[PDB]
Amino acid sequence: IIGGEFTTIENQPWFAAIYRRHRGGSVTYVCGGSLISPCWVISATHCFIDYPKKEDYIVYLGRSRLNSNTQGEMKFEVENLILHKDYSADTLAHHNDIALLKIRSKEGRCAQPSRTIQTIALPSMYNDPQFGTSCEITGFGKEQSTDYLYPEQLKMTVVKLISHRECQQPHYYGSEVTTKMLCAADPQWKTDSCQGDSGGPLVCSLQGRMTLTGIVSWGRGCALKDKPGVYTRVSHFLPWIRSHTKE
Amino acid sequence: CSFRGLENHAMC
Repeated sequence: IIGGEFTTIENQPWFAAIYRRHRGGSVTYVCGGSLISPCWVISATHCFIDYPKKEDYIVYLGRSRLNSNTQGEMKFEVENLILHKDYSADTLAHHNDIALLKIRSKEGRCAQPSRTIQTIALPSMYNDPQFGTSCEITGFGKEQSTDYLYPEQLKMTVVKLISHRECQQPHYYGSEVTTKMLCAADPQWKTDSCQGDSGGPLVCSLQGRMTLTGIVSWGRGCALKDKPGVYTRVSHFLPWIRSHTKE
Repeated sequence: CSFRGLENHAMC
C-alpha cells in the first residue's frame, strides 16, 4: 500500500496472509486473500499460476505482522488450490484473475471465528457501488514502488471506484480493462495498492454491509497518474465461486 | 516484475 495508514487484523479480520515454502525451507510472502467462509480463502490466480502445487503454500488468518506471529493467529495448509480455467495474461492485464484456497490446519480444522478472524460477505450478482464510491484496500505490499522490502505491519488505504467508461480511455488503460474488472484510484494518485497487495480485498459498503467488491489484480506501476489499480469484479464471478467452494 | 500482476512469477 502506497500512502494510507498502518492497521491491525481487527480492522480487516477476513484478511489472509499467503506464503510459499521454497526448496530450502525458506518461506516468502506471496499475496493477500479474503476469508469468505471458514474453509475458503479467495485470492488472485496470478499469485499461484507459476507454482500451482497446493503443498508449497501456508495461509495465516488473524495475522497483523509479516514476519512475526500475532497473538491468536491460525496457520493452515492449502487442502486445494483452485485457479480459474480461463485465466489469461497480457504483458500487464490478467483476465479471470481469481483463485480459491481451501484451508485446513494440521489438526484438520477450518477457520474458527474470533475477534481477529471473521468472514467477509460476497456481493449480490452484478451489484456494485456507483463510480466515485470510496472503498478500502488492505495488504502487506510495498509502501513505495522503489522499495526492496515489504512493510512488517499491515496497511490499508481508501481509493475511489472509476467507471469502465473512464478506465477504457486510451490515456488510462484502453482495451486492457474489461467489464469483469474494476478500476479504483485516489483523485491525486497519491495512494494505491502496489506489488505484494495482489490477491487482497477491495471492500465497499453496499446497502450498509461490508462487501468484497474486488480482488487486487494488476496495474501499471503504483500511485501513477492515469494508471489506476485494477481489481477482479467479484460480482461477475458468483457462479464460479458458488460451484468451486463445493470442492 | 515490480508491478501488481507478476508476484511469485518464475521469469522474475
